[PDB]
Amino acid sequence: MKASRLYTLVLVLQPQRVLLGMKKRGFGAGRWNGFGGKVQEGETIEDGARRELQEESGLTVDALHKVGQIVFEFVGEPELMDVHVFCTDSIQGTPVESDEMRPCWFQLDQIPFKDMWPDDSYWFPLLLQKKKFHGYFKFQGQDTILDYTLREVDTV
Ligand SMILES: Nc1[nH]c(=O)nc2c1ncn2[C@H]1C[C@H](O)[C@@H](COP(=O)(O)OP(=O)(O)OP(=O)(O)O)O1
Ligand code: NA
Ligand code: NA
Ligand code: NA
Repeated sequence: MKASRLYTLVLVLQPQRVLLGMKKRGFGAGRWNGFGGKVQEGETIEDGARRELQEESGLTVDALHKVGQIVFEFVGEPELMDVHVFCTDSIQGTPVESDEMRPCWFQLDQIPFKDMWPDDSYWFPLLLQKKKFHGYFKFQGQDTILDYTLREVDTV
């Protein structure tokens, strides 16, 4: 198999809205995503998720709930991205725009799927139904899925 690198992804999901961040600069600018990044040496995955949420958005949370895991493979990249997906409904501060990321709330009947990673159209709906999931997606570039698997699970 390939080697994998650990990443986190955090969805701030409230009863009627979700907070996403727009990538502001460079290639892939204009895409909305949850918050997250690479797990660092020595921290648990959940603590890495909390850290990235705070570094990227300004928000803190006491805890997160793990809701899924998704492996991404990109043609021409030998390393897989192993993305651990968390939610929370409970926040206590305001999101902050940076030079790299603009946060915005979306109502849950206005989820901006066409401007999100294409895989989100498949797994986001499960997250909204309080389901847990495991997924895998192989991409050619940023837009085209060549192969994928997705399964609801009882335990992540
Ligand atoms: N296909 C996809 N679908 C999705 O919903 N999120 C994806 C995705 N592919 C990547 N991501 C998320 C995972 C993770 O939160 C982020 C990628 O991590 P980054 O490159 O942002 O890591 P870092 O912030 O550690 O890197 P730097 O800021 O460049 O140091 O994008
Ligand atoms: Na980051
Ligand atoms: Na990082
Ligand atoms: Na990031």
